[PDB]
Amino acid sequence: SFRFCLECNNMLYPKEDKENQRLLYSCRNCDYTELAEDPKVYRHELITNIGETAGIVDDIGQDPTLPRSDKECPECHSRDCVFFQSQQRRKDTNMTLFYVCLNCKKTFRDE
Amino acid sequence: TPALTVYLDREIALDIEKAKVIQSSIEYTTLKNVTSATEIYYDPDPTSTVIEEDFDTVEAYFSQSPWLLRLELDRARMLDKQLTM
Amino acid sequence: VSTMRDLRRSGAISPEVSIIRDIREREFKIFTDVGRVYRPLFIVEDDESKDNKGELRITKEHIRKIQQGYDDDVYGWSSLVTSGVIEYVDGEEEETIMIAMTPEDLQTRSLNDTAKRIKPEMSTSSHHT
Amino acid sequence: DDTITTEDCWTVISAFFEEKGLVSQQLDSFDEFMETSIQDLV
Amino acid sequence: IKLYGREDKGTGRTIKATLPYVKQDIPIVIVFRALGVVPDGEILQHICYDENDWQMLEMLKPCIEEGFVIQDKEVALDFIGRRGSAALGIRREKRIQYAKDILQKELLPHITQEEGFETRKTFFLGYMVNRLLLCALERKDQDDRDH
Amino acid sequence: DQMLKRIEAHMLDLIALRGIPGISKVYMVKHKVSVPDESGEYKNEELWA
Amino acid sequence: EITHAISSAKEQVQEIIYKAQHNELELKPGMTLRESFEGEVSRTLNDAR
Amino acid sequence: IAFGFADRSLPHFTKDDFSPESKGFVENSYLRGLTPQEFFFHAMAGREG
Amino acid sequence: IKQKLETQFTCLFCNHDNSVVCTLDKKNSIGLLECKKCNLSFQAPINSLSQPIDIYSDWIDACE
Ligand SMILES: [Zn+2]
Ligand SMILES: [Zn+2]
Ligand SMILES: [Zn+2]
Repeated sequence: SFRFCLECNNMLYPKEDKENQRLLYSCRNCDYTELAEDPKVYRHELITNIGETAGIVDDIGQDPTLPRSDKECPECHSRDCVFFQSQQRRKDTNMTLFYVCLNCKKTFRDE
Repeated sequence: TPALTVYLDREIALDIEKAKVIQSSIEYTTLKNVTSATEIYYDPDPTSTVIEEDFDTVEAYFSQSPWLLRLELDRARMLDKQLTM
Repeated sequence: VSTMRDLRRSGAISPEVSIIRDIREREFKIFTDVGRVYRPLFIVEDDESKDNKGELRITKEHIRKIQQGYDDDVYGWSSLVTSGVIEYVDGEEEETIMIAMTPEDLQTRSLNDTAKRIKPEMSTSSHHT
Repeated sequence: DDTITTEDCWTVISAFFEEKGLVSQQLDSFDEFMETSIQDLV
Repeated sequence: IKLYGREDKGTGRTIKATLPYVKQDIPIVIVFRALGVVPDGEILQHICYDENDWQMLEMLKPCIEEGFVIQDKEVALDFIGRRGSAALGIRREKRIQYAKDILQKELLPHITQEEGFETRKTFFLGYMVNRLLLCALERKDQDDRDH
Repeated sequence: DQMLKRIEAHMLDLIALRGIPGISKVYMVKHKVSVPDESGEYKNEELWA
Repeated sequence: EITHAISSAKEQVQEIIYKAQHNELELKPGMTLRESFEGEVSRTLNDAR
Repeated sequence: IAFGFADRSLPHFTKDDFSPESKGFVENSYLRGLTPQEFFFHAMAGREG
Repeated sequence: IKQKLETQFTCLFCNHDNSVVCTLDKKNSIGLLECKKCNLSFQAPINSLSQPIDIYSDWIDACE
C-alpha cells in the first residue's frame, strides 16, 4: 500500500531520523516529510494465503454455466445459488469450494 | 530423474522409528521452509519494542542501529521436522 | 449485453459479430474481425418471465414455413436467423454458454435397456437453466 | 408447439445447406475481396 | 513486456519493455513518463486497480526505484531516442521528435496514431502490465496458445 | 534500510539446518528381498529403505 | 451386473470427491492434494473397468 | 481430460464437474455406441496415440 | 573495472572516425571520453541507465 505526496506525487522513502529516534517518510523530489504511524517498513512472507477470496464478483450468479447446489445460505436461506473453488493457480491450492449466495455472496466452506 | 536408493542398517532396516529418525536427519530442510513471515519493524529503542506481538515476551526475556529484522515461523513445520525454534 | 444480443438477433447487428461477456474479469468484449470461426445454435428461451423458458424459441410454424419456402405474412435459413431462433457463435463466445446436447435434455427425463447407450449422469448441478 | 423431432432438425439443416452449401466460405471471401478489398488497397 | 529477474536472483524484479525499431529494452516507468504520465501517482493508479494487492505494489516498486533518474517527458524521450536504432548523432534537436514519432506511431497502432490520444495508449499499457503481473501472481491461468 | 532487506534475503536462503545438501525429499520406501534361511532355503524379508 | 458395478465405481468416485472437497482426504506422500486425488480416482475407474 | 474451456471440459456441462464422464470416462461399450462427448474424448485419445 | 571502448563514434573536431573512446567510470558517476587524433576528452556524470550512446549524444550537444 505504498503512497506518494499530495503535491509532488512521488513515492515516500522511509529515512531514519537519527536525532529524534523517530521514523519519517520523506520523498526526494520535494522536502515534504510526515510522521511514521507504524514502525513497519517492509513485510515479506513465504506462507501466503492471500488471493483466495480476492476473486469475488457480483455478476457471478446470473451466469448459467456456474453450477447449482443444494447447500443452505446462512443469510438468504435460499435453495438456488452457485459455488466455486479458489482461483489460486499455485500448486498448493486446495479443493475447498467457496460456496457463494445470491444475496450476500458470503464465501464459506462446507468442511 | 535424480534418485538415490539408500540402504539402511540391518537393525534400522527392520526398525521403522530409527528409519524415520535417519530420514529426518538426511532430509535437507532449510530455514526457508520453516519461516512463515518476515517483517521489518523500525524499533528506535534497543531496550524494548513498540509491538505487542512479542512486547511481553521480549521484555520478560530482557530481565546500535535501531533497525529490527523480525521474522515469523510456522509451528507445524518445526514440530513435523522435530527441530525446535 | 442483453440489449446488444437482442439487437443482433433482431438482425440489427451482423450475426457474425460476437458478443462475449466475461464475468470473473468484469470485462465485456466484442469482435468483428475477418477469419473467426463460428457455428449456429438454436436459441433456447431462458428468461424466467414466461412459459417458454427452458423451451426452444423455434416452433413447428417455422418448420412448416421452411418446407413451404415462402412465409405467410423466400423464407429460408436466413429468415430463421434473423427472426430470433438461431444465432452464430464462435469458440470465444462459446466460452460462457451452457448448451443442451439435444432438445430432449431441455426437458428433464423420468427403461434400463441392456443394449443401448446411456446418457451422462449430469448430476453436479441440481438446477439447470 | 409440440416437441421438435429429429426430422425437424434434418429439415432445418437441409434448408441451411440449400441456402449456403458446401464451399460457401471460399466464395464469400473471394467475392468480398473482389468487391471491396482491391479498391481499398489502391 | 518481459518480467525480468529470478527468485532472489537478479536482485529486484525489474520490468523492461521491448519496443519496435530499437536495439535495447526500456523500463516500464520510463515509457509511462515519456507518454504523458510522468508522476508516480498516476503511473501506479493506472497500472494497479487493486490497491490492497500489496504484492503488485512491491513487485513494481523496483521499477519505481530505478525510475527516478527520469522525471520529465523530455529526458525520457531522449532516452528512448538515444536507443532508436537510427544513425548516430541525431542530437537532442531531432532525436526527441524521432522518439515522439516512434511512440505515437509504430506502437499499439491498432488503437490510434494521432496526437492527443495518449490516454488510450497509457490505459492499454496499464491493462497489459496488470494482466502480466496477475499471471506473475498465479491468480489466473496463462492463456492456452492452442486455444 | 536496503541492507536490512538484503540480509533478510540472504538469510531466507543461505542457511542450512539439517540434512545433506541437494536432497529435496526422501521416501520411506519398503523393500522385499530374498534372504537365505537357517535350513538353507531362501525366505522373503521385508526391510525398510 | 456390469451396470451396477459401474454405478458402484461412480459412487466411490463421488464420495472421494466429496471428501477431497472437505480437506478430509489423506495426502499421499510425495504427491499433492490434486495429484493424489487424480491418481486415486484413476485407479478406481481402471479397477472398475 | 483437461478443462480446455472455462472450468469444464465441454461447454454442455456446468463449471467445475469432476465426475468420471465430466473428465473422460466413456461409460458404455462400443456395442452400445458412445455418446457425443465420450466420442469426442475418444477422438482426443486416438489422436494422441 | 574501467572499460576502454574504442567505439565507432567519429570526432566532431579532428575529422577522423573511430578516433573516439567513450570510457566508462560508474564508480563515481563520471563520464570520460578519449580521442585519438586531437586527444580531446569529454566529462559528464553518468547513471546506471546511461550508455556510451548517451555520453556521445551529450558530448555532441555540449559541443553545440
Ligand atoms: Zn516529492
Ligand atoms: Zn445465499
Ligand atoms: Zn578528435
